[PDB]
Amino acid sequence: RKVQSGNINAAKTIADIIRTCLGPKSMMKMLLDPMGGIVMTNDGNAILREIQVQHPAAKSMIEISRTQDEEVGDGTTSVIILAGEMLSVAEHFLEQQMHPTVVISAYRKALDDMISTLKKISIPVDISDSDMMLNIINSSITTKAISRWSSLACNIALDAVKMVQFEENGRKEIDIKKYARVEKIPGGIIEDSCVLRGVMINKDVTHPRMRRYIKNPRIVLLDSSLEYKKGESQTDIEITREEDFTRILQMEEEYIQQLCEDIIQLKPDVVITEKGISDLAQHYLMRANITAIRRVRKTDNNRIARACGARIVSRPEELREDDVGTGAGLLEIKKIGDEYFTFITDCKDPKACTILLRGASKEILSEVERNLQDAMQVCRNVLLDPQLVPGGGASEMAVAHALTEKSKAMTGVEQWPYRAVAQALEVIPRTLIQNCGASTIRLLTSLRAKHTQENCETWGVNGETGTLVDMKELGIWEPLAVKLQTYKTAVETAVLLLRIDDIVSGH
Amino acid sequence: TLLIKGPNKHTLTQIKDAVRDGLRAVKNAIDDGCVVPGAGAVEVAMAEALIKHKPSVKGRAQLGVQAFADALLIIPKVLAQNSGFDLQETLVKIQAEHSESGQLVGVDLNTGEPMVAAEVGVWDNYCVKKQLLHSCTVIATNILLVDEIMRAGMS
Amino acid sequence: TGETIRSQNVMAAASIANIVKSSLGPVGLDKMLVDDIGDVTITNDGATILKLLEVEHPAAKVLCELAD
Amino acid sequence: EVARAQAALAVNISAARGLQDVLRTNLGPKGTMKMLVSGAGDIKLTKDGNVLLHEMQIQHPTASLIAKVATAQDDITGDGTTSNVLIIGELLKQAD
Amino acid sequence: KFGEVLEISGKDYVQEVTKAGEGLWVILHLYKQGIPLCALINQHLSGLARKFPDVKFIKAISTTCIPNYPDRNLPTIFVYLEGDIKAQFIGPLVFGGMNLTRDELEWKLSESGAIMTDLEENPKKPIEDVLLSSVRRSVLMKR
Amino acid sequence: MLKEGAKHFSGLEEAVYRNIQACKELAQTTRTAYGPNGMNKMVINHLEKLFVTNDAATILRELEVQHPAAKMIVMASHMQEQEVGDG
Ligand SMILES: Nc1ncnc2c1ncn2[C@@H]1O[C@H](COP(=O)(O)OP(=O)(O)O)[C@@H](O)[C@H]1O
Ligand SMILES: Nc1ncnc2c1ncn2[C@@H]1O[C@H](COP(=O)(O)OP(=O)(O)O)[C@@H](O)[C@H]1O
Repeated sequence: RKVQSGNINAAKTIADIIRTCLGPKSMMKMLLDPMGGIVMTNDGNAILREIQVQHPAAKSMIEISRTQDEEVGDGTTSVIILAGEMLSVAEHFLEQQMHPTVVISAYRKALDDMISTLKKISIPVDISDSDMMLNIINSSITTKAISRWSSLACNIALDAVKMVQFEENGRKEIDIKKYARVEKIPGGIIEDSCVLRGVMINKDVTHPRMRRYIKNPRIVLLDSSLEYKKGESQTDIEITREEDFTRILQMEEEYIQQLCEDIIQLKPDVVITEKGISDLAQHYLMRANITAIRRVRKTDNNRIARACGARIVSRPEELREDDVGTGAGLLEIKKIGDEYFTFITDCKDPKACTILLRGASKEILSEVERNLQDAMQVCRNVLLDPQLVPGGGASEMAVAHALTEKSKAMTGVEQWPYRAVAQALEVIPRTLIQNCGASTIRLLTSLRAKHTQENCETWGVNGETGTLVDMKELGIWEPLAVKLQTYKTAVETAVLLLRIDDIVSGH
Repeated sequence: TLLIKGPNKHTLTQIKDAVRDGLRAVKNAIDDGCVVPGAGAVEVAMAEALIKHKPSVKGRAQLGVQAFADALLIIPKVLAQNSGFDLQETLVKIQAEHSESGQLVGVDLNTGEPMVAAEVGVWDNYCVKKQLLHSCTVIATNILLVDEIMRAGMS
Repeated sequence: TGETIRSQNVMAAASIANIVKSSLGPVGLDKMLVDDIGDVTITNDGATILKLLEVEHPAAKVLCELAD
Repeated sequence: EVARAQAALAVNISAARGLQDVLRTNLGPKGTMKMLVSGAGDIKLTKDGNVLLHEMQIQHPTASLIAKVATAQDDITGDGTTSNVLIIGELLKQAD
Repeated sequence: KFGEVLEISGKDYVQEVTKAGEGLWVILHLYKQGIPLCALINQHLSGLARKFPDVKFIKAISTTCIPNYPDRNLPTIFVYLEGDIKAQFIGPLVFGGMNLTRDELEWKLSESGAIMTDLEENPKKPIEDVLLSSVRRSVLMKR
Repeated sequence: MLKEGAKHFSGLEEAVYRNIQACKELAQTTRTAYGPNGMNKMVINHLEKLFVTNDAATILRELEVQHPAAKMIVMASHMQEQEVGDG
């Protein structure tokens, strides 16, 4: 029994790195470069990403933390600390007789009891009014950021969140990552950011000749199968001589005539094209009562695949009679600013609005981007479950007390690991007290003696002074799903690290 | 055009840098309308106001107030050391002169006697002292919060 | 020679057999395998361990061949 | 890999005291000038604070970072890079 | 004309300066046994050759060029054309350790500049400082 | 230690020592002349002819010094030579 010890040693070594980086009064780490550089930062994720280890358990924990940060976005630091504490309090004390069997059942029972206690303590909330949501967002975002234009940004983010939801059918699916981006354009007053349809068009449309103005037509986008290819599936035609180049014009004319005879009744406009631009064929194409655009990047592809819904397949002609393009859509090339902008309004797949902000340099861009990101993340974490829990260090004490009471009432045989895993939940209050700068023994004793009278479970420790205060007068609340996900991830990591036998090599 | 000549060496660049610093100081002294005296007559009054007339009564705050006030008397000591005199004698002389009179007493670089810098011609700026204090506070703040220094990184 | 290489083969067989010993039955621990690259595979099946394992001994090779 | 002590603050205070003791004899009109020569024997006389801090070979990374931070805040006012490291060093010594 | 990776000895390294035409950007990888970085580089090149068959990739065991070498000849890559050196690389510091996934192709496209497929984006870059960034932000806000 | 790289022996104590000893050693190889006397010195550089001179101008024009205190005087010497005749 030496592999588990070597695994928990590396686990505790990894966990004892970013332990003093929690709370408003956190420390700052510094990393030196081998060439002669030094960078100081207080971000645990940056230190975890810039680290290089060699143990498989450390890499697995890093991957788990990265997955937890990418899936949720809040609560990717205390998981490793809790896992290391549970390991050091369980395996480093209850493995002298070598019995790795009842520990898994004890962990499962403790997880079930913690889930039941956290579910039987939540309070309901209403989502009718908007002032309470804004107040909750402002209270949860007051961490380490500027305070000057946070109200307007949070209001715009809440409006975008309430407007981007449309995929409801019983499962409540919310997607804002690949469904709402950010646009930037300098010039003008900074007090005009709002929401708009948002079309990724800058300098892609090129009209050498002056034609008619676009008012409110019916644009029906097709596919991208008109480049430097050899045809459909045979090599009968190849772009090699000028005769083939001038026959390509007649071929495209015949193709557009076949398309018009097939399924052209709303008169589309521009079409997606990757290759194909000249000074003679483009004139004939424009004269053929059709237009074509080029210069398409990944952003335009994502926009036409999300908002419009354009797919990629080997089928340019003969499509569905009612595929895309259903509704009156205006496309006026406005001259506001200095670049060409399109405002495709009222078309297919609505509720896909983006933001419109006019700042200045790149600092304003970065700050509004991070503000929108954190506000949208907070709104998504809050709207996912209308249940709040008083954080700060009040629910963990009640959970530990309930677990101890259940263990004393059941009077079982495996009560020692249960008590060990129940008493290993007071790490966050101890760390907060240590970061505040006070006694970690007398304060803990007072908090333990206070959480046992009658109806007292909202008394936590202030993160700025170092005294016990009720949560009903401060205003520190956390969502419910985040704590459950954190506990489940910690339990799964402990189970995975506890079920490791021998390690060998292979192919 | 400010045409300058030199004896064909590298001191011409030094003279150009000196005249550029002088022009910058003149431009800084023309944008505002308030000029406070210098010659080490502002740190003494600041320390006397921070030590005596305490804003509040707290030992924890005083433990830092005393350290911040004791670090502002290094400029006159360094000036007296570089001028060629003592360090504590001139200091206590200036202290007694400021406690008996009550005016801005400067430092003399000729005889080491306490004199008034408001009648000779020594002047200074306004925003320069504020910027220096802000920079010193920013530097001294983000230093004591250093926990541990690990050896990692690749880029 | 003679009685030495036989003892060596017996020791090698015992060492290669004392690996899948703690994985018999439905109640067993997991085993991690590395391909000397960076990826790890966690499995508790005896067949998967015997199939994904490096060998260098002739007796062990013929034993793995007979098992397959 | 594993370090849980207070040697970082100690070496920081040591580097700050060294940087304060290195540059401290260039205050007042009665100071001493300095010379710099290394590239093809180019004699360059200087006495300023930013000009010296911008053209030096410091072997300590913390002192180099402190000098860079001090020089980055010199484009605000006229000349304020001098008479700054002494007060910072005194405050750091008092804090230590 | 080339899309596979083969093992050469010493004759190909000399005949490549005469067999190449129209400026063939050949690449040679010094493979070392017992290092996973070489295996990762080979696995990446196995896909990079199929992604762009307009160039040539070859691998050679670090034992031909200067056989009397200690442990300083670190495994790297060498890009050649007709007999000119275009800033060769050495050491794993330029790659980024064992955390390389999509930076080698970006560096190759930046060094070549002829088959750029809209890959002019900037890398992630190392972590920034908390003091210099704050100073720059304060300067931008004051002015 | 903090600024230099074990190249020069400069600090807060070499001023009243090396800056004077360098000039003393530079001037000690010059007091042998100055006056109507026969103290010829041979000069061997690149001509490979072995010629003896008496004036200090050709002696200083061939000697290569690697010290700033010794180089601070050759400039004044050249200035005096360009100004008036002797000296
Ligand atoms: N005003 C406050 N009063 C009490 N506790 C606070 C206060 N502000 C922050 N905290 C506590 O500090 C902790 C900060 O955690 P955080 O570092 O954000 O976790 P993560 O790094 O996983 O996002 C929170 O758990 C919260 O309970
Ligand atoms: N005429 C003067 N008489 C006495 N002290 C002076 C005089 N001019 C400047 N000082 C002193 O020099 C110090 C600043 O000198 P220095 O660091 O060289 O910056 P600056 O060149 O801007 O004066 C001030 O603290 C001031 O007390």
